[PDB]
Formats: sequence, C-alpha cells, structure tokens
Amino acid sequence: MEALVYVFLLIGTLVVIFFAIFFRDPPRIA
Amino acid sequence: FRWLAIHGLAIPTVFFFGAITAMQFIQR
Amino acid sequence: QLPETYNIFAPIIDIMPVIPILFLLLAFVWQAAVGFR
Amino acid sequence: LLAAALALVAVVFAVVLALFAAWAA
Amino acid sequence: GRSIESTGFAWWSGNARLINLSGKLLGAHVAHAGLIVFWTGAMTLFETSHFIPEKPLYEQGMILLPHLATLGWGVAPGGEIVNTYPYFATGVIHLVSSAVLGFGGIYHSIVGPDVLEDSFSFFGYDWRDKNKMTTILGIHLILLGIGAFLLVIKALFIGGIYDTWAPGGGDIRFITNPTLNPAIIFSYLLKSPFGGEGWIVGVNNMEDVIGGHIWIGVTCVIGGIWHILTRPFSWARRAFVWSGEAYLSYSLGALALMGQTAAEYAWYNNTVYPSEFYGPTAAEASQAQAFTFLVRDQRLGANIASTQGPTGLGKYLMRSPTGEVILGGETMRFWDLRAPWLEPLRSSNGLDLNKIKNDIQPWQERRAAEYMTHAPLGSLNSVGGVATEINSVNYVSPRSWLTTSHFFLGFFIFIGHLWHAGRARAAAAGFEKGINRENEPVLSMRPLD
Amino acid sequence: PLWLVVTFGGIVVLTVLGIFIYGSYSGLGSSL
Amino acid sequence: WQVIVQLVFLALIITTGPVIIVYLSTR
Amino acid sequence: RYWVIHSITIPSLFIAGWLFVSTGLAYDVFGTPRPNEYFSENRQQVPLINDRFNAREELDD
Amino acid sequence: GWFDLLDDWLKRDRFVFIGWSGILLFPCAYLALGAWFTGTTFVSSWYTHGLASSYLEGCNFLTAAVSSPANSMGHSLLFLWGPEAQGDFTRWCQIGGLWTFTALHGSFGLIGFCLRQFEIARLVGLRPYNAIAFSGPIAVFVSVFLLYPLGQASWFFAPSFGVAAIFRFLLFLQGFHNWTLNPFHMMGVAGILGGALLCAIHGATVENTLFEDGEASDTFRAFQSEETYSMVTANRFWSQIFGVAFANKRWLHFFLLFVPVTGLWVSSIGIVGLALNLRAYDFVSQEIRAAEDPEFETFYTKNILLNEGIRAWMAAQDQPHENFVFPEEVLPRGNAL
Amino acid sequence: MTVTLERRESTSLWERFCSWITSTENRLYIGWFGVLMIPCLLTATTVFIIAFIAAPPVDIDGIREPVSGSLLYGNNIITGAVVPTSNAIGLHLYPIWEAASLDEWLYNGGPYQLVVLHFLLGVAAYMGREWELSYRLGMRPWICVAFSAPVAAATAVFLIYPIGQGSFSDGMPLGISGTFNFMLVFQAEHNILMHPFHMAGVAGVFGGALFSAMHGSLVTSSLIRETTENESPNYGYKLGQEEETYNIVAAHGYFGRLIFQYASFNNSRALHFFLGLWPVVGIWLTSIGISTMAFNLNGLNFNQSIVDSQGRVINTWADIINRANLGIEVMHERNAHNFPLDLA
Amino acid sequence: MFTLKIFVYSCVAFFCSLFIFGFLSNDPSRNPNR
Ligand code: CLA
Ligand code: CLA
Ligand code: CLA
Ligand SMILES: CCCCCCCCCCCCCCCC(=O)OC[C@H](COP(=O)(O)OC[C@@H](O)CO)OC(=O)CCCCCCCCCCCCCCC
Ligand SMILES: CC1=C(/C=C/C(C)=C/C=C/C(C)=C/C=C/C=C(C)/C=C/C=C(C)/C=C/C2=C(C)CCCC2(C)C)C(C)(C)CCC1
Ligand SMILES: CC1=C(/C=C/C(C)=C/C=C/C(C)=C/C=C/C=C(C)/C=C/C=C(C)/C=C/C2=C(C)CCCC2(C)C)C(C)(C)CCC1
Ligand SMILES: CC1=C(/C=C/C(C)=C/C=C/C(C)=C/C=C/C=C(C)/C=C/C=C(C)/C=C/C2=C(C)CCCC2(C)C)C(C)(C)CCC1
Ligand SMILES: CC1=C(/C=C/C(C)=C\C=C/C(C)=C/C=C/C=C(C)/C=C/C=C(C)/C=C/C2=C(C)CCCC2(C)C)C(C)(C)CCC1
Ligand code: OEX
Ligand SMILES: [Cl-]
Ligand SMILES: [Fe+3]
Repeated sequence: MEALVYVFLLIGTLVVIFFAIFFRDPPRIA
Repeated sequence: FRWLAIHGLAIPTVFFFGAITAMQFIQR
Repeated sequence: QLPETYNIFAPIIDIMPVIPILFLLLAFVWQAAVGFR
Repeated sequence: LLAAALALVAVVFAVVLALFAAWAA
Repeated sequence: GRSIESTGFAWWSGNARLINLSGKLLGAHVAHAGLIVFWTGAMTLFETSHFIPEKPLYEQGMILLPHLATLGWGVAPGGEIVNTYPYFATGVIHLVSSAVLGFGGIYHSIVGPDVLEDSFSFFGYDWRDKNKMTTILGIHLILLGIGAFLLVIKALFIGGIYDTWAPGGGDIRFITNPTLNPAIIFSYLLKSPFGGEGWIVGVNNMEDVIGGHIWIGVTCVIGGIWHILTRPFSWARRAFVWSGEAYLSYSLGALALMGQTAAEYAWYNNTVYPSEFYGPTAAEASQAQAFTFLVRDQRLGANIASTQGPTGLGKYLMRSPTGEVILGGETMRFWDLRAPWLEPLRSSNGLDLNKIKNDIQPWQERRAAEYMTHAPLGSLNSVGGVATEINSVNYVSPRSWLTTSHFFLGFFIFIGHLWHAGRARAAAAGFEKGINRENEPVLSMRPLD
Repeated sequence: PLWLVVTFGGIVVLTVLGIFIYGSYSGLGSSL
Repeated sequence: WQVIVQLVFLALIITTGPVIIVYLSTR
Repeated sequence: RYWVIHSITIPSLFIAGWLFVSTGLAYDVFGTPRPNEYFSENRQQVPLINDRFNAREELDD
Repeated sequence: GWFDLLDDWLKRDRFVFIGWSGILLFPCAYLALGAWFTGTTFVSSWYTHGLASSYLEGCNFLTAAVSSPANSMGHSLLFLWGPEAQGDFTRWCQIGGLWTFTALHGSFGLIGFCLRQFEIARLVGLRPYNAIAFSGPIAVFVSVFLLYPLGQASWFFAPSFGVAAIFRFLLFLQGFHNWTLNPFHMMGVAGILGGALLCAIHGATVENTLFEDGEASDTFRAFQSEETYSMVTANRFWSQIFGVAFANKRWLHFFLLFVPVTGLWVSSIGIVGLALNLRAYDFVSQEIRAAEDPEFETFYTKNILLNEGIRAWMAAQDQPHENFVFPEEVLPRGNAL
Repeated sequence: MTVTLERRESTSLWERFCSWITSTENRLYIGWFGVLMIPCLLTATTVFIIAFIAAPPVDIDGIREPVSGSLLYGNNIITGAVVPTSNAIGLHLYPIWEAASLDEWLYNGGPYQLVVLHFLLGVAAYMGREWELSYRLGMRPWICVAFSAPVAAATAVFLIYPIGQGSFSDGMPLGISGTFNFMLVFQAEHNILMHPFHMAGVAGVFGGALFSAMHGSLVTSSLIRETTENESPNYGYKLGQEEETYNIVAAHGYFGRLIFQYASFNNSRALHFFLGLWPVVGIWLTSIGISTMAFNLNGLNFNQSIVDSQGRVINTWADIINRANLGIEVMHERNAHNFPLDLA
Repeated sequence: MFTLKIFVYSCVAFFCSLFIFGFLSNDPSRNPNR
C-alpha cells in the first residue's frame, strides 16, 4: 500500500499549491 | 593582440575552407 | 521531357524556379544599399 | 441521432440567442 | 515615407509602411501574385523537363503534374502519362502571365501614385470604410464562385476529370450526373472529423466533388452579390475590429485552417488525390502489405480466415469494433481505407472471404506490392523507407511533401494570426506602443487581495 | 561600397556552402 | 557540358539582381 | 587599400589548403585512409589497435 | 615593479581583454577548438572505432567527429611524447591523442574562462555570480567527459566530440544505464526546461508590459533609472492568470539564475553514479511481480525491453574491440520485425 | 466612425453577466476563453486524477494485452500513466456514451481520448485567455504567442502525431515512463535526433537555459547596495518602485569585457525581446518537427553513405545510432507486428 | 448512455453559446481606454 503514500504526497503538494495561491500575503505597492 | 587574434582565427579558417572544397571533388 | 524544339532550353529552366528566393534576398540588398539594414 | 439531442441543442442555443437579441436591442 | 523617422517602423517591419498607401500596397499584392504565377510556370516547366515517360509520377518528385493529371490532361486509362504537352502549355501560359503581373507590380510599387484615393475614387479606400470593404469582398467572392464553376464546366463538358473509381480502372470521365442533393453534400459538412467519418476529407466520388463545387459556386456568387449590395449589420459592426491589420489577421486564421485541411486532404483522401499520381496513403500502403502477405501465404496453402496470430487475433483477417471483416495486424487501425484495387473484394459485412479465397486478380496483387513498396515513409534527404533503412532508394512520397509543407505553412500562418489579431486589438484601443505612464490601468484598480 | 562588399561576400559564402551541399550528392559520402 | 550551361545561366540571373540595384544606385 | 595584401594572401592560403588535399599530403600527415586503403589484400577486417604500449609496431603491420 | 608592470599591461582595456586568466585561457581555448576542427576535417577513427570520422573521408558536419581513443589505451593521458605514440604525430592521431588533447585543453580552458569571469568581475567591481552560474557547465563537462570514462574501462566510452557521436553517447546511456529513469537526470530536465520557460516568459512579460516612452510603433528606439516596463501590471496579469506572480525583481533574476544551474549540477551527480555503473536502472518490485505474473505490464517494463534491444544490436557494432559475435538466432526481437 | 465602436448598453442582465465575466476585479480572471477553459480543464483534471489512481489496465495496441497504468494496480509515480486508447479504435471518436459500459470504456482507453481532447481545448482557451487579460489591462498582447509555443508542442504529441499515424494509441502516454517510451519509439521510427528541427529545439532549450542563467547572473551581479550585511539583498527592492535596482551600465560593461565590446546589448528592450524570442522559436520548430515527422518526413539518413573504392561500406556514427534505432525498432511492441515492414 | 450524451450535449451547447454570443457583445469596447 505504497499507493497511500503516493496519494498522500500528491495531496500534500496540491494543498501547498492551493494555499500558495489563495492564502498568499498580498503584494503591496511602494 | 587584435592582429594576433583576428589572424589566429581567420588564417586557418581560409586554409581549411580550401581543403574542404578540394574534398568536395574527391571521387571514390 | 520538354518538347524537342524547346529541348535546347533545358538548363535555363533548371534555374527558373530558384528566382523567387533571389527576390527575397534582393530586398535585403536593396535595404543595405540605402543605409538601413 | 435522436430528435431529443437536436431539441435540447436548439433550445439552449435559442435561449442564449434571444438573450443576446435583447442585449443588441 | 520610407524611413523610421517618417513612418515609425524600422526596415524589418519596413513592410508596415504600406498600410495606408493604397497604390504601393496594390503594387506589392500584384507583384506578389506575379511571384506566385512565376513559380507555378517555372516549376511546371521544370517538372515537364525532368519527367520520364515510363515511371510513375510519385517516383519523380512531382506535385504540380499530379494536379493536371487529376484534372484529366495527358492521361491514359490506369494513370499512364502519355501526353506531357498540355502541362508544358499551362506552364508556359503561367510564366508569361507572370511577366505581365510582374510589370504591373513594379509599376504600382515604384512608378505609380502612392495614394489611390486622390486621383481615383473606385480603387481608393479607407480601411474604416465598411461598405467599400464588403464591396471588394463581394467582387472577389464572385470571382471565386466563377472559378468553382470553371472546375465544374471542365469536369462536366470539356473532356472530364480523371476518375480512379471508374468502372474499368482509373480513367478520365465526363461527370454526367453531379450530386445536387443538399442532404448528401451538407452531410459532408456537418460530419465528425474523426475516424470512419473524415468530415469533408471523406469525399470518395467525383459526383459529390463536382456537385459540391456547384453548391460552393452558387454560394460564393450569391454571397458576393449579397456583400456588394448590402452593408454590415449593427452586431457585426460592434463585434469586429475594422482596420487593415485586423482583416489581415482574419485572412490569416482562415488560411491557417485551410492549410491544415489541405494537409489532411493530401494525407487521407485518394479521390481528389489519385494514388496513381500522388502515390498511396499510409493507410493504403499498410493495408497493401497485409493484403500482399495474405495473398502470398494463402498461395502457400494457409486458410487465412482461420489463421491464428500470436496474440490470438486474426493473422490476416479479424473484425473491426463494429463487426466488419478487416485485415489483421497493426493495419487494423486503417480499416476505414477505401481503395479502387480493394473494393472489388468488399461486401456488405466488410471483406468477402469467398472473393478473397477465389477472385483475387493479378493486377490487384501488383497494386498491393507497388503501394506497400512505395509507402509514404522517407528521410529529409529523400532516402526511401523506414528510418533504419539503408541508402539505396531515392524516394519521398508527394503526399509527405505536400502534407508536411502545408502543416508548416498553416502553423506559422496561425502564429501570424495571433500576432496580428493581438496587435490589431492593441492598436485599435490605443496601447500597442506601450503603457501610458500617466494612465496605467492597474494603478486605477483595487488590489487583488 | 560597403553594401556591395557585403553582397559579394555573401554570394561567395553561399556559393561555397552550395558546393558543400553538392558534395553531399557527389564523391565521398554520397552513397554512390 | 550541361553543368557549365546551368552554372552560366545561374550566374547571369544571380548577377541580374545586384546589377539593377547598382545601376539605379548611380542615378 | 588593405585589399591588396589580402588579394595576394587569402587566395594563396585557399589554394594552399586545396593543394594540401589534392596532393594527398593530408592523408600522409594525419594517417587518414584513402578510399582504397581501408582494406588491403591481406586483411579483410577492421584493423583495431589492441596493444597500448606497442601501437606503433601494430600500426606498422 | 616587474610584476606590477606585467599586471598593468595584462589588464589594459583592449578590444579583447586578456589578464592573467587570459594567460591560461587563450592558449588552451585555441588549442581545443583548433583540435576539434583539425580532427573533424582530416583525422579518421578507423583504427579506434572502425569508423570514418572526417570531411576528408566523406563525413558531413553531422556525422564528423573527434572520436574517443582506442579502448586498449585505457585511461592513458596519451601525451604526444607518451610511451604509446612515442613522438610520432601520425600514430598519435591514429591512437586517439586528439581526444585527450581536446579534453584536457578544453578542461583547463574552462578553468581559465571561469577565472576570467572572476577577474573581470573583481576589476570592474561586480559580484561574481556569473562565474558561479558558470560552475554549472563546468560540472557537466567534468562529470561527463572526465569522471564517467575514468569510472568506466577507458576513454573509449567517453563522448566523442561530434553531433552524431554525442547522439550515440545518448542512446548508449539509455540502452545501458536507463538514464531517463534516473531521478537526477529528471531534475536536470526540470532545470533546463524550466530555464527555457523562465527565459521565454520573462522576455515576453517585459516586452508586453512596456511603457509608452515614444510615438513610434518601434518600441525599441524608446529606451535611465526609470523602469522601462510596468512591474505592477505584470504582477497583476500573472496573478490573475496563473494565480501567483513575481513581486521582487531581484528574487526573479536570482531565480532564473538558480533553476538551470541547479539542473546541471544534479544531472552531474547522476552521471558520476553512472561512472560507477551505480544506475537507477530497475524497480525490483515490478521486476519480481512481472517475473511471477506474465500478465503484468507497465511502460517501465516496455522500456526495459527496448533497452535490451539497443544493447544487443548496437553492442556488436559500437564495441568492435570486444569481438562480440551474436548469431542472428540469439538477438532479441519481436514477431515479424 | 473609426475603428472601435466606443459604446455601452445600459445595465442589462446580459450586460451584467458580460461585465462579471470580463471583470478585472476577480482574483482569477474568467474571460470568455475562460468560459471555455474552466469546464474543459476541470473535466480533464478530474478524469486524469481518478484514472491515474484507480484505472484498470488498457489494451493500448489493440492486441488484447492490457497495460497497467494506475497506482492501485501496481504502479508508482514514475511508472504510472494514463494509457493511450486502443489501436483497434484508431482515430475514431470514443466517448463514454459510445461504449456499452464504463468497463469497456476503461478497457479500450477512453479516458486518454477524453483527457487529451479536453486538455487541448482548455489549453488553447488558456492561450486565448492570456491574450484577453492582456487586452483588459491595456497591455501589449504577445504573451500568448510565447505561450503558443508550448501549446504547439502539446498539440503535436497529443493530436497531430496520432492523426498522421492513424491512431491515438501513438499519442504520448500521460506519464513519465510512458513519455520515455514515446521518445524511444519515435527515435526508432523517425530518427528525430538527426532532424534539424529537433536540433533547433535543443538549441532553444539549451540556449534558453544559458541566457536565463546569463541574464540572471548579470543582473544579480550588478545589484545596487541598498541592504545591510548578511541581510537578504532582495529586501533592497520594493514592489512598484520606479528607481532601477541594478547598475545596467556595469553589467553591459562586464559582458563587454567578457567577450568583446560589440557583443553586448545596450537596449534592455532588445535584450528581453531576444530572451523571449530564442526559446519560443526553438520550441516552435521542434513542434513542427514532431508534426511533420508525424507525416513521416524523417530525420537525415546517412546510413552507409560512405563507401570505399572496392564498394564496401565504411560505417560512421550515424550507422551506430542506426544500430541503436534498430534495437528499439525490433524490440518495441513485440507482439503487435505480423509483417516485415512497419508502415503505421 | 443516451441520457449522458444528452447531458454532455446540453453542457457543450450552453458554454459554446455563452462563448460565441459573449464575444459578440462589443468586446473591443471592453478596454481601459474606453
Ligand atoms: C498574409 C501574410 C502576411 C502579411 C501580408 C504580413 C504583413 C505584415 N507583417 Mg506579418 N506575419 C505573417 C504573415 C503576414 N504578415 C506570418 C505568417 C507571421 C508568423 C511568422 C508573421 C509575423 C509577423 C511579425 C512578428 C511582425 C509582422 C509584421 C508585419 C508588417 C510588416 C512586415 C514586414 O516588414 O516584413 C519584413 C520581412 C522580413 C524581415 C523578412 C523576414 C524573413 C523571415 C524571418 C524568414 C522566413 C524564412 C523563409 C520562409 C525562407 C528562408 C530564407 C532562405 C531561403 C534563405 C506587415 C503588415 C510586423 C508588424 O507587426 O508590424 C506592424 C512584425 O513585427 N509579421
Ligand atoms: C469589379 C472590380 C474588380 C475586379 C473585377 C477585380 C478583379 C481581380 N482582383 Mg481586384 N480589387 C478591386 C476591384 C476589382 N478586382 C478593388 C476595388 C480593390 C481595392 C483597391 C482591389 C484590390 C485587389 C488586390 C490587392 C488584388 C486584387 C486581385 C484581383 C484578381 C484576382 C485573381 C485571382 O486569383 O482570383 C481568383 C481567380 C479565379 C477564381 C479564376 C477566375 C477569375 C476570373 C473569372 C477571371 C480571372 C482572369 C484574370 C486573373 C483577370 C481578369 C479578371 C476580369 C476579367 C474580371 C482579379 C483580376 C489580386 C491579384 O492578383 O490581381 C492580379 C490581388 O492581389 N484586387
Ligand atoms: C468570402 C468569405 C466571406 C467573408 C469574409 C464574409 C464576411 C462577413 N459576412 Mg458573409 N457570407 C458569405 C461569405 C463571406 N462573408 C457567403 C458565401 C454567404 C452566403 C451566400 C454569406 C452570408 C452572410 C450573411 C447572411 C451575413 C453575412 C455577414 C457577414 C459579416 C459578419 C461576419 C460574422 O459575424 O461572421 C460570424 C459568422 C458566424 C458565427 C456563423 C457561423 C457559421 C455556421 C456555424 C456554419 C459553420 C459550421 C461548419 C459546418 C463548421 C466549420 C468548421 C470550422 C468551425 C473549423 C462579415 C463582413 C453578416 C453581416 O454583417 O451582414 C452583411 C450577415 O448578416 N454574410
Ligand atoms: C484557472 C487558473 C489556473 C492556473 C493554474 C494553476 C497554477 C498553480 C501555480 C502554483 C504556484 C505555487 C507557487 C509556490 C511558491 C510560491 O508561493 O511563490 C510565490 C512567489 C512570489 O514571489 P515574490 O516576488 O513575492 O518573492 C519575494 C521574496 O519573498 C523572495 O524571497 O512567486 C514566485 O516566486 C514566482 C514563481 C512561481 C512559479 C512556480 C511554478 C511551480 C509549478 C508547480 C510545480 C509542482 C506541481 C506538482 C503537481 C503534482
Ligand atoms: C516591389 C519591390 C520588390 C519586389 C519586386 C518583385 C517581386 C518583382 C517581381 C517581378 C516579376 C514576377 C517578374 C516576372 C517576370 C517574368 C518573365 C520576364 C517571364 C519571362 C518568360 C520567358 C522569358 C519565357 C520564355 C520561354 C518561353 C516563351 C516558353 C519556352 C521556354 C522559354 C524559356 C524559351 C523588392 C522586394 C525586390 C524590393 C524593391 C521593390
Ligand atoms: C466543394 C466540396 C464540397 C462542399 C464544400 C462546402 C459546401 C463547404 C462549405 C463550407 C462552409 C459553409 C464553411 C463555413 C465555415 C464557417 C466558419 C469557419 C465560421 C467561422 C466563424 C468565426 C471565425 C467567428 C468567430 C467569432 C466568434 C465565434 C466570437 C464572436 C466574434 C467572431 C465573429 C470573430 C463537398 C464537401 C461536397 C465535397 C468536397 C468538395
Ligand atoms: C591540433 C594541434 C595543434 C593545433 C592546431 C590548430 C590550432 C588548428 C586550428 C585550426 C582551425 C582554427 C580551423 C578553423 C576552421 C574553421 C572552419 C572550418 C569554419 C567553418 C565555417 C563554416 C562552415 C561557416 C558556417 C556558417 C556560419 C559561421 C553562420 C552562417 C551560416 C554558415 C554555414 C555560413 C597544434 C599544431 C597547436 C599542436 C598539435 C595538435
Ligand atoms: C524570366 C526569365 C528571365 C528573368 C529572370 C529574372 C527575373 C531574374 C531575377 C533575378 C534576381 C531577382 C536576382 C536577385 C538576386 C539577389 C541577391 C543576389 C541578393 C542578395 C544576396 C546576398 C548574398 C545578400 C546578403 C546579405 C546582405 C547584403 C544583407 C543582409 C545580410 C546578408 C549578408 C545576408 C530572363 C531575363 C533570364 C530570361 C529567361 C527567363
Ligand atoms: O502502435 Mn505504437 O509504434 Ca507507430 O510504428 Mn507501427 O504503430 Mn506501433 O509499430 Mn512502430
Ligand atoms: Cl503488422
Ligand atoms: Fe530582466
């Protein structure tokens, strides 16, 4: 059941991406 | 160094070009 | 082949289709002659 | 194949087409 | 203006200097047409000059002569090129005409007036004049219709066209009864482009071809008249960008699409592109190999309808996913093939096993051998065969040249379409030269988060 | 003239390259 | 002997371009 | 002005390379086989070098 | 002073900068490049690989090369005055001395060029990031052209300086090492493709967020401390398109330094691995499963088969010194083909 | 009356919809091209994930020998893939509703066709979307061209090549190992390495990475001291500032002394144009190469081109690479071929 | 299977109609310089 680990890692990456997009700290103009 | 470099590249280039043309006419 | 008459015009025809390319190249020549390119 | 497909396609298309026609008016 | 200072464009983008100069632009177009007709003539005379009587066209690297042969000039029954003189005639005509168009081009480009709106009013135009543009469009559309009717006339009355499906092998035939039924023609139009369907590339009889050209002729003429005598509706006026570059981009998209379509015609169709002239298709060649070894092994005493391959599928004969009896092996992918040398053996449920056992003709075997040995595979330096093949056969099928070249062209033409459409939008709105430092849109927008 | 020099030189280069391309069809390396 | 004819014709066309340009460059 | 010495040396070098090939001196210099020297009357196989420290005597044969 | 005068002369502002680094760089660079031309034009590989290798023999630019030394030479440095050629230039070329010549002079040439980057950087007064970035390519050359053959039997299996020859090295490493399956190589591919991506996207973005600093359609002429493009507009655009955008120019430029360079370094790790035949060739789990279960198939196993084919057939021609004889009955192949 | 018809249509419902669709205030821009893109990419993504994890083996070569591609069927990340549709289907449209059951669909490789078509559509729409947002924000519109290069590549390996070869089974597998397989077979049957357009592609990516590293190193080298020691120099730049953050003259000078004076760029606009142009053209050409080789105009064939006086073949490196090509050719799809020539 | 076809056809026709009629709604006017 290495499939569990692979799925876990993939879900991890996708979650990281999701939070990188919708939970980024907003860029602020000088 | 300008002369040395420019000629360093250009002289053999012409030599080789002649050679290779000559090769274009070598038959089996 | 070509009709026997125009047989004598074989080599010239061999160069005929290469002419449009020359025109392209000519453009650059023209430009270089002017001062641009 | 069946008439149902054409019916639905033409239905949705006509609906959005009318929406657009109102907009154009 | 012919400088960066006077126009704003550099010597490269040099050609953009002609956008608002009607005269020189017309000169450019005419001269270019001159180049096209030049190439047509010169290359045709080249192909006639290099042609050898007792060899197939596709072995000699011909792409123009197969078109003329398809139209029915100098062809004997079977696809034998006997008379090579009409080709010479067309080549000469095109060449001389190229002299005329060339003269006109150089004149309007260098000698004549830059602006045709001053001295003239019929040949002058503003890009923003919708009526004039639709008028020109209408005229040229009518011209295209006339051309379609030229093909129709040529095929109905003047000798006819080469029919590879002709009852008795490929032969020139006058199309007596063309197809005018809208159900059929437009059945082509509204059909899938996928396997077994083929959209408009799947046309397999000259009746439907010529009838289709009747329909397209009528359509182009009626549309030409329509655009000449009308003005664009409100919605079209609101939806489109009205400028020269925009029109250029539209024609570019169109020509990209057409390029792709032509590549597909050259690659799959063998009716408008007879295999006698253009060579076999990939499908046709693969099927030809399967057929060939089916015949060979059947002659060696094998019951091919019962011959089990390594996989468990038929070695020579199997079934298509919809039940039809087809040739086995990889060529199972090519079971949609229709070829005049194979259809004699075709039945209602696919290949007729009885006819396969009994009625296979020598000429069919010759066709299969020839085609499987002239498959459209070859290197860039024209080494015939698969990539691992050795240097002996000098051959690359005309189908490969045509299809690849026109994919190249269609592709880059699409790129040009994106480029010019984008620049058309940006130039219309007014920011094609950069962002206004005093009117930067983003600075007037609420931040994203 | 600079442009005439560039043109002549370019023609020369293209001629030599053309000779090489011809050489791919003749003599050694031509499969003949 | 056909090759020489071909190369002569080629030379003439190729030269034809630049000659027109040079000629007009004088005027 | 500087085209003279170049008109006397550039063609000279060009012809010198040409002669370097046409006289066949290149073959003798770089040990490159002539189109008729790949296989002799004695050897019909590829003449690979097998001895590292005796490559001279091996190449002589 | 003497040394000070030397330094003054060497660091003069010429059309081509020299420097101390120039003392090392220019000779070796010249000799490497020249050896490549000399070899690809005149020298053959008949006595090393049994191959024609030069223009003189009929090779074109694609098939010509300076091939690796004979396998029998081992890891010999193959000096011209070495105990193998013994001064004889002809026998030297026939052995494959030009390969070691090109390789060593090329190596010291790379050292000299990197030192040149450092030197010019220090003289001008810049940060030496160009040299570091260049440590990348160096790692590639050292690992592939030096370490890999040094780990193997001889220089013979090192890449030959030529197009089709390099292609051979490629397919060789695929068939024998399953190099595509190696994660380090995958990181390399990530580095290169990512680098090209960054180059393209940065170029396009800057070109399409330009400020109107002129009236001409030729925006090139209209170019100072002011930014020539709108960073804010770019940020907005890529944030709404891709979800994430750059905000810091310095971080951006460092990033498109970092990605490709890292790629190169990683793939180098991989290549060292292959120098010792320490491959990422197989997945034991799938090999065992496939051994016990004849219905189990993945693209991995298919590629394993492909490797086996490559190895047989080419094995006979690519390694002539081995005298491999494979009867046509033992060559692995499928039905019909 | 000029080019653009500058006019509005008075807070209509359809106009409100068009406004929201084309809104530049949305966190993610959803243009009309997005009206196409979002559903396509979502369907494609869902089917891809579900299949990559749990899809049963697929009879790719139509020879009734199903290949396993999913994780729950013995694959890992590297070997797992979405197996291309059956060669028995070829270029036939095979939607779910044309199969008798989902099981059949899974067996014949329907997922691949679905995912490929939807993905290509959605990615084309992605390109159009890049243009669209560029237009809405008053930008120059040529980012989508740059992106047109990768789209062309994807279209080449997922659509055009199957068209030229007559089957989606020849399309590139959606997976790592499958990709490698695609590459190897492609080399065997087109000799792509000896194709000048692929060489152009390699020039595009190698050169792209080179110029990326070069530009990066140059700008990073000439950063102006705005930061303290041991602190991140990135903090020395602020988003939106107008002052340049590096010494362009110093960089140009360095580059000028590295090679020679006239080898360096002075115009940053020219430099970045070049940076955008080189790899995009490279990739364009390689994409074209994949498609034109999709119609069997293969790479340069120099097999046995060199002959000796007696008439015997003298091999070159092209012959060796031909040996490798032969290996791949004879070994690939061992049970698929019944006849001596591989024409499909 | 037919109902699925009907569903998918409905979706495709829907989004295609929105696309076409959407891009017909004076799109060139949708720019910051208007
Ligand atoms: C219907 C065809 C068509 C027409 C009429 C135009 C017309 C125009 N284009 Mg355009 N374009 C087209 C197709 C077309 N394009 C295609 C298919 C593409 C995609 C490749 C482009 C990409 C393009 C760009 C990127 C740009 C233009 C621009 C322009 C404008 C100036 C062009 C110019 O000066 O050329 C100058 C001509 C040259 C410099 C010659 C270049 C030759 C190329 C690079 C090599 C092609 C290889 C060739 C096939 C053979 C190789 C030679 C070999 C034998 C030695 C002008 C309005 C410019 C613009 O927007 O200005 C408003 C601009 O920047 N075009
Ligand atoms: C009623 C007016 C009228 C007519 C009859 C034409 C006719 C033509 N124009 Mg034209 N044009 C017009 C107004 C008109 N134009 C206006 C107002 C403008 C804006 C200034 C232009 C701008 C323009 C450009 C820029 C170009 C043309 C071109 C052409 C030719 C197309 C050739 C081709 O391949 O088509 C398709 C051909 C066929 C389908 C074959 C049959 C066509 C008919 C039946 C006969 C063709 C014979 C011969 C070509 C000319 C005789 C035509 C005449 C007897 C009607 C054609 C001669 C093109 C060209 O190359 O000109 C030489 C071109 O590049 N035109
Ligand atoms: C020569 C080509 C040509 C060109 C450039 C134009 C150009 C134009 N026409 Mg036109 N037209 C033509 C030929 C042409 N026409 C012909 C031959 C006819 C019939 C005889 C018409 C009949 C016609 C009418 C009746 C009207 C126009 C209108 C217009 C204008 C609006 C265009 C528009 O919104 O299109 C957008 C078009 C569509 C969205 C229609 C979709 C096409 C359907 C779906 C069939 C295609 C399906 C097909 C099977 C698949 C194709 C494959 C492809 C998608 C890859 C524009 C100026 C309009 C206008 O402004 O009034 C003057 C208008 O009311 N035209
Ligand atoms: C409908 C629209 C759909 C859009 C497509 C979805 C796009 C998703 C993009 C996610 C980006 C995540 C960035 C995290 C990291 C992050 O949040 O960085 C944020 C960062 C912001 O940089 P700043 O300029 O603000 O940094 C200033 C200082 O903090 C620097 O130290 O963005 C970048 O550095 C640009 C490079 C991003 C490009 C990264 C591409 C990676 C692709 C994904 C690879 C793995 C995929 C695995 C799949 C199994
Ligand atoms: C605008 C311009 C341009 C362009 C131009 C062009 C493109 C032109 C063209 C032109 C042309 C396009 C021309 C044509 C001509 C043609 C001709 C001149 C023809 C002739 C013919 C002949 C001579 C024939 C003869 C014969 C016969 C009769 C038959 C038999 C055989 C023979 C051969 C004997 C450029 C860019 C450069 C720049 C400047 C400006
Ligand atoms: C001859 C022939 C035939 C026939 C043909 C025909 C009859 C055709 C037709 C065709 C057609 C009839 C076509 C059409 C097309 C159309 C199109 C292609 C369209 C397009 C569109 C567009 C492009 C649009 C766009 C847009 C949008 C969508 C959005 C808004 C804006 C705009 C408007 C821009 C047959 C097959 C029998 C056989 C073969 C030969
Ligand atoms: C080894 C050795 C050495 C050395 C020597 C040397 C250093 C040599 C050199 C050599 C050289 C230094 C050579 C050169 C060559 C060159 C060449 C061979 C060239 C070619 C060219 C071409 C082929 C062209 C191309 C092109 C371009 C550039 C671009 C555009 C296109 C075209 C194609 C035109 C010594 C004695 C010290 C010692 C012993 C050993
Ligand atoms: C029909 C005929 C005829 C006519 C012909 C013709 C029409 C010709 C033309 C020709 C031509 C039309 C030529 C042209 C040429 C051109 C050229 C030759 C150009 C150029 C070249 C080059 C080489 C360039 C280079 C360059 C430059 C300067 C710039 C850029 C850079 C480069 C370096 C690339 C005759 C009378 C014989 C009679 C018979 C038939
Ligand atoms: O399916 Mn995938 O790979 Ca194109 O080639 Mn024929 O088919 Mn199969 O063999 Mn080789
Ligand atoms: Cl088969
Ligand atoms: Fe930058």
